[PDB]
Amino acid sequence: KLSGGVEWALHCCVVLTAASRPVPAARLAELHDVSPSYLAKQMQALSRAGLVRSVQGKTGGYVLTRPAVEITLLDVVQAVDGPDPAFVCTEIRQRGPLATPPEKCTKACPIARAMGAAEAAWRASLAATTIADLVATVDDESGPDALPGVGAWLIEGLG
Amino acid sequence: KLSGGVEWALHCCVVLTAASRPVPAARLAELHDVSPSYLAKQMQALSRAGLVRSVQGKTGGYVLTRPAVEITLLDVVQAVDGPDPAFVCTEIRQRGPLATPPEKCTKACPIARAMGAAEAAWRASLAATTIADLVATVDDESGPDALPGVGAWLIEGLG
DNA sequence: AGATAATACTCGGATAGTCTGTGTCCGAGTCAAATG
DNA sequence: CATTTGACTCGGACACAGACTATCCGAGTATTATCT
Ligand code: FES
Ligand code: FES
Repeated sequence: KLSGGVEWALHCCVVLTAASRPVPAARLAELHDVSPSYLAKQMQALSRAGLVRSVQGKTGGYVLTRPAVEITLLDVVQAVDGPDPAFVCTEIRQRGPLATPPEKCTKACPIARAMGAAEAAWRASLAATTIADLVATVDDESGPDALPGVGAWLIEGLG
Repeated sequence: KLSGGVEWALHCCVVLTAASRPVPAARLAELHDVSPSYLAKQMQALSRAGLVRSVQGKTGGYVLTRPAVEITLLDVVQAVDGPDPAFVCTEIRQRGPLATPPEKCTKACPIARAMGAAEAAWRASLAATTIADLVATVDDESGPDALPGVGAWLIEGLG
């Protein structure tokens, strides 16, 4: 099972695409009724991964670092939910009475290999789609004036 | 992160191929030095999915009910860790001041879409592989006499 | 007008509460045997 | 050969943990209003 908060961060990435100004955490927190503190924690988890930049001062907030096309889903999932792979091999082939010697274990145990390859196919099929593809499909479906309209609501009265 | 106990159950899928007689959890527990109780819990979790049969009595144990070829890795992982998906959409687009109305909510959020497509590819890479590929690769690499040999060790003194 | 110091707003990590695993346990049920 | 015992099996119920969730107050900077 994976973290729920990832959606919170990802639904912030999508809205920030249409935001030309710096936006403070608390604003987004109210933008979808979430613990302002814990969204701010998620933003810290993104600032650590150098995905977003955190400007200080009166006109402070969070801003996208690189263009929307170059940010893949994989980068987000790896940054937030935890970079560690999902399945881990406890190496039980080297435990018990019939422990395979260190001479016949030149290859990885086919179970581990298959599961790893599956996880790789997961994260690859995830990485193929970017945030730009999503913003293009949302301005295709939910109208091209909705997302700029939200981007305009976020910047209402900064100082 | 995924449940550790998944590996414990999946390494047993191979041994049942070589077990002609009923084999109880405790024997497998020593077969890879693991919690006899906690492996047994995972075995019960798998028995509930109706993959293997658990027979009680003196010469009782766990046996494969249906052929090894029709049991994919997908069936095992979903049985043990839980069939519920890892990622969960709480529908945050209908909460807060800028809640997407219940009229623009005909289709599933494109984020869910991408995450689905990724997990689907994951589960597809799980379903493609069977137990026949596992027993074939272990008889290909660690010799075709290893699997019958361990299957025979399991049956050493079933009284 | 320009320099300066008060100011007000915002990141950042350090801090408690709660929730699904993780490990363990003993009882109900069952078959095989030992026995008259 | 029927029966009693016996001991061995799984099944679900019981504590412990690391981790996710939610939250606080301290560090840093552009606004800004004043003072010369
Ligand atoms: S030793 Fe862990 S997958 Fe085989
Ligand atoms: S509202 Fe949940 S994935 Fe977009």
